[PDB]
Amino acid sequence: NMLNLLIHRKNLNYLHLDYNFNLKPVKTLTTKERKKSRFGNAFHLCREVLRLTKLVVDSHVQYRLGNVDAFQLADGLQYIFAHVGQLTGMYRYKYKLMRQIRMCKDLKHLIYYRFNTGPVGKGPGCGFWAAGWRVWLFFMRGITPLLERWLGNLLARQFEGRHSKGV
Amino acid sequence: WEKASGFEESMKWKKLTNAQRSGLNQIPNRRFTLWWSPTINRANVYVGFQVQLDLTGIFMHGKIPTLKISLIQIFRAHLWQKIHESIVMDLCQVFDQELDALEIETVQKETIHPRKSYKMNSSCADILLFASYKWNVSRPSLLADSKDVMDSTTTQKYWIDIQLRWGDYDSHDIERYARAKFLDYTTDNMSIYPSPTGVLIAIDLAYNLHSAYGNWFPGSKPLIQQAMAKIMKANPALYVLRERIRKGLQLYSSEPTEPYLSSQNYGELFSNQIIWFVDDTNVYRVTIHKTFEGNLTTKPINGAIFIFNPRTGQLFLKIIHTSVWAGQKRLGQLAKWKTAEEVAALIRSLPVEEQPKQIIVTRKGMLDPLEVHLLDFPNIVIKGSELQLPFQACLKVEKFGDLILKATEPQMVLFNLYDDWLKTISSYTAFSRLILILRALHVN
Amino acid sequence: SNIYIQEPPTNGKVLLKTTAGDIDIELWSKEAPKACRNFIQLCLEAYYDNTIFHRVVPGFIVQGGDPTGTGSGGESIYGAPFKDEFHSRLRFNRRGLVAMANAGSHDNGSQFFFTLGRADELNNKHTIFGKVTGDTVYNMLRLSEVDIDDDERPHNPHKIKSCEVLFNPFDDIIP
Amino acid sequence: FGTVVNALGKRVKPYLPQICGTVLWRLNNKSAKVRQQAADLISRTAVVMKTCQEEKLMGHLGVVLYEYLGEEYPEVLGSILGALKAIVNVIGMHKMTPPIKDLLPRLTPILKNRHEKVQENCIDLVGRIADRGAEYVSAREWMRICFELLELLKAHKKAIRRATVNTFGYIAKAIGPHDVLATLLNNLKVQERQNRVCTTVAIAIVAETCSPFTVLPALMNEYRVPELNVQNGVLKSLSFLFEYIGEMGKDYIYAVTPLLE
Amino acid sequence: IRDVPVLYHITGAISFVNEIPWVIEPVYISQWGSMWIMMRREKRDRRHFKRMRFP
Amino acid sequence: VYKSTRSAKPVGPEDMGATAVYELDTEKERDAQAIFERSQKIQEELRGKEDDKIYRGINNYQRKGPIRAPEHLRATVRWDYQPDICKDYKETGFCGFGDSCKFLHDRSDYKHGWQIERELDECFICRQSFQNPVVTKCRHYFCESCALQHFRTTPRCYVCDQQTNGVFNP
Amino acid sequence: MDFQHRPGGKTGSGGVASSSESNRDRRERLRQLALETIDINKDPYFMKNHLG
RNA sequence: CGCCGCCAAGGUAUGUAUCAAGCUUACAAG
Ligand SMILES: O=P(O)(O)O[C@H]1[C@@H](OP(=O)(O)O)[C@@H](OP(=O)(O)O)[C@@H](OP(=O)(O)O)[C@@H](OP(=O)(O)O)[C@H]1OP(=O)(O)O
Ligand SMILES: [Mg+2]
Ligand SMILES: [Zn+2]
Repeated sequence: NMLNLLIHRKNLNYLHLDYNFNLKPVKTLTTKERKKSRFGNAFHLCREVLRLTKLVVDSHVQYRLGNVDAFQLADGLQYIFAHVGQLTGMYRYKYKLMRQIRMCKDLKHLIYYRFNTGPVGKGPGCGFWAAGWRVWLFFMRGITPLLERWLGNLLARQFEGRHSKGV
Repeated sequence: WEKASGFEESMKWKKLTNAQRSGLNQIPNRRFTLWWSPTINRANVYVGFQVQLDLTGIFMHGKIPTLKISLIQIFRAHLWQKIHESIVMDLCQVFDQELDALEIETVQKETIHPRKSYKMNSSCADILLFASYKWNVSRPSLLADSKDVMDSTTTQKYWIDIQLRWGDYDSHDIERYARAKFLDYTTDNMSIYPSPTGVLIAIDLAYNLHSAYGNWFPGSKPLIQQAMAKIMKANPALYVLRERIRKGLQLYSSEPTEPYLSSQNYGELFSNQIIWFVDDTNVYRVTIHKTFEGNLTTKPINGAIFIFNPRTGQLFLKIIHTSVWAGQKRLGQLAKWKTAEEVAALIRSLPVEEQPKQIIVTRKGMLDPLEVHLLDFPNIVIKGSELQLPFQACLKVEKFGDLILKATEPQMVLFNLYDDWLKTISSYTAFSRLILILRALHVN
Repeated sequence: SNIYIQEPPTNGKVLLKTTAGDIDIELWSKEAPKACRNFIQLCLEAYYDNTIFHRVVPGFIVQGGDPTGTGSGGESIYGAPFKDEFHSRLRFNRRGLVAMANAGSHDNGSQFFFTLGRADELNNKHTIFGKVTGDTVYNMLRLSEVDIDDDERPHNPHKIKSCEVLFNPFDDIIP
Repeated sequence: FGTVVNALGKRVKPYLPQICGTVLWRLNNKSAKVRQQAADLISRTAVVMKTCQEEKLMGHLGVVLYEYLGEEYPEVLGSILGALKAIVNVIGMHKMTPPIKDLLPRLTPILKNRHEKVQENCIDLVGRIADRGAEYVSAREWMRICFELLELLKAHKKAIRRATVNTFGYIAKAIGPHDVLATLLNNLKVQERQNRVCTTVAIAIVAETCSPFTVLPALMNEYRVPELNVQNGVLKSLSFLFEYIGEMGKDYIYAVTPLLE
Repeated sequence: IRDVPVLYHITGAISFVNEIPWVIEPVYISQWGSMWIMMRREKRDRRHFKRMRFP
Repeated sequence: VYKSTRSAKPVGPEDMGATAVYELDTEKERDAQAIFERSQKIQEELRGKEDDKIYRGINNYQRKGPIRAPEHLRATVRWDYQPDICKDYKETGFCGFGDSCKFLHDRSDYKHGWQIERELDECFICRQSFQNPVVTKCRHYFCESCALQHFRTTPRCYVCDQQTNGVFNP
Repeated sequence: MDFQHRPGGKTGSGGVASSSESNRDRRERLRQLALETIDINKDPYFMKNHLG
């Protein structure tokens, strides 16, 4: 309800942000409205951290609707924390976090080859999700001030205009 | 490949502003990108975001621009809708044959809804078949089966839906696509299907191949197998797509005439389904001899069961020893039952992916013996066709001739008849060579 | 897959045998409790036997539950009409939905209706309380014959000949 | 081949699948210039398929020849356009499967190809489209090809040059003689004959089709432009005009006598 | 469930959940050891395991 | 009439699709990764054996190939509406970039998908009764005595002043 | 592609004209050249007639 | 002793003249 209010404030109405946080044109935009409607990394990096939290919240709400159980939820959001990048496209707008994508994928191996020690099997079920959760929180630990500042400049330039030949 | 006038002597000596003088020629750069489109656009490297083009169904796994500009000129003039309409009208028009079923009253092409052809998340019924009363339909199975138990809801009307898709080298298996996506729409809740019965037909445009997965009212499956093998063989919209790929790709043949392809059984052998030929003529065979005494009699010496894979050249030669020619009765009349047991034992012995989808026997004496011995394998078609082959002339070549005659056991040997021809020529041409060599040895 | 059922799970089913065939309506008892209590209570009374489907707008709705047959006679088991019970995951996007029929305010009685298609004009105006189990949606598409004679009410409307209760949550007695 | 199938007439019906299969496969062939044999064979046997009750396979190879016209070889594309011309004749224009709404725009950049065979076949086809199918356009499009038919003069074959002036006449009868004529009057200052006498001829064609009094005020006007070529051009166009109209010169002789004096 | 404190704007604009987690570290490490054990015993003894269909 | 199965269990899955499986490619045991795994395994078991020629299959004479899809992930799909078409060569027949232009060079003005979507949502002289409506040469049906009085007025007709030439008929 | 270092061109260009229009513009250009040179020379005997 | 995994701009011009919602205060007032 606020990423959609930026779009309705800028009078776009040919882009559609849907409830799973994608953003899609619907009109083959002509080139005076191709140039007014593109967003930077302050819109898109916030849109994909919200897509990440929308997937985590949808996992817990799938559990508390009661149509998936606790072992299966634990494997669920272990897959979410281990396989972002494949399911959010957040690296695209801020590429330094690709390291942490790899750091999930690296430590996944640590856990996923000690579950499968002994007669346990090479399939899904590794619901030990603390070690990926931690690093995607340590991302947000230092991405709070940066894209808070990026959105500060975005909301300033939207609500008091850009300064042409100031600085 | 391309030959056409890249030298272009004095081209037609035009004026050439600036960017058409010194800029880079995009068109070989994008026909190369079109050419490897299954492996540059494969569906499962990162399996996250994919973007389907409008008016088509191609899905573009990546941000590759040159691939998109290559794959839009060959689906140029609304041609996905055009292939949809062409095949749906061809196989509503193949149901002018109405009374050869139980019956069909009408075949209603439903209202031409645009955007059906590439709406992938939802589907409609495409042509609906009404009936007088009570088609007793089957349970849903592919059209690559044979079993078709056919005991389910006796229903009035029977829809048919047709689906189109595109290649991409990791999902080119539409035996599976038709199954999965039939289930998806028939268990859906946005579906506007008029009956719980009918079939979904999937065809695979790049890598052109077809199947279906619905349930089958009695005289339908062997009808529509031929009825859409003819559509894949010949259809004008699905031919202008073919040649428009060829023209957006700069490929040309280099043969004088059409390479031996017709409505012959030669031609569907090589659709990467495993087909086997089976010769059983020489199971019983008798030597010609004079004894000590002047009398003339017959000796039942050991015979051969030839099983031949035309795509790989593999020749499964089963020996049938002399010593099972004693004790049994009706000796010229029990080989047809003692053959299908051994052939199904061969089916059971081989790996899962190497066993056939279709077996083509010689002159018909084993369709019901193979049907009753293949109870463990429902989905194998047993056919007799008009490519009768002189595998008896294989008993004239000496490496086979001594090995068939001098054996102490049901030995079950393997040979390879395409020696090293597949290094240089195709299965198609090596088969057209082998049947020449065997028929030439046979007649002389 | 990608198909996403997108509506809450049901509880409690009533088979209902009209002259067009057998229709097995399964209820959202938790998501709409008073209306589902009304419907299984009336079906358990055998209130709806010989009741006709007196209004067919083909492609839009087909109404029933009027034992007078004119379009106004409905007597709930609450005495007064009861409240509408909306839900954000129960909307009129498809066929097979079953909903109580209203005349404005919180006025829900016995008179209910099937949908026959998409009915987005009725969102937040009627109480969806059940869907129809598939392979029997075609028996209620038999109910939409173009026979209407008028803006409503065809020649020989289908009557409800029986009404079973295949599963009964929330204990009740008839009258 | 053409004479044989024209003799067999309707008895050639169980051989049209064999022939059309042989031709459609024959039209790939290493690019090895047996593709103008296939396209020429289509142009020769285009006659026998209408009189043998075959329009499905006509609708089948019309759309195929619609996209063999992106060739780089000129002599392949010329026989393609000859075949497509013969199909446009043997079918109606308004009932053909690569319809003229999206066939003529493919032909406007073909028209900038300076090979003589491709030019020749292209404007024969554009002439038949321009008189019999002028409702399949923008009427901007006819204007942006009647600037193409000035460069489609200076073509060393004289059949091109006498077909393009007919196409000016037909374009004019479509869109009116006040836009095509300002084009032909800017063309009169070029320094080149084969390019001014054959636009003078085109002025007489646009005169006599859509009656003079639509060309003759402006053509009378541009004698006042002080250049040698444009003055000899309007006099030569009055020559071809009176030669073409004949007995309608009873009405216009008093209008041009103060010019000729 | 884990109900948790929160801090929301009167306009309903934003809802900050206002708590630092704070676990006792032996009981936390032992709880994760507990479900390492229980979750190995569930992957060993499930007939076939399906994840979530992740959006 | 489709008779119901008459059981109280509801229509669909118990998890309501929360394990939807994406089964649009070749299944797990017949997949090419599994065939590769079979070949790897059987080449590991036969190691001390030296050409015992029992043949075992095609590959096994001595995870790449078509790769397996994640079953548990629906791919997020968009529409790539924006066509790559030279606006010039579409509506003019001439691109200034020649064949170096990065766009298509198409000239077909067929509708887009969204355009199809947003169309998809939407007597007589005396003015009396015909007292012998009777005719002249040229279709003119008049009343009888009224057209006789019309001839007394003017000898030609009323509709287009055509010469009756005395000719008057029923 | 070098989108920076490719030989540029602008959209809607209409292209470089053929030989007839180019050398007609050359003759008009050369006319303006000789007219301004005789204007600078202030020649009083240059006349251009009724036909160029 | 086992690198590697990719978004945006850069092209389909901009500049004028009439015609509503978006957003803006719900005010000073004989
Ligand atoms: O990432 P995915 O391809 O989806 O599969 C990963 C993982 O992949 P990476 O190791 O490339 O990160 C491994 O599978 P492979 O490497 O063999 O493809 C891993 O280790 P194991 O394969 O040894 O288990 C396991 O795969 P598996 O499915 O066998 O558990 C796991 O799978 P998840 O995707 O379920 O984490
Ligand atoms: Mg530039
Ligand atoms: Zn271009």
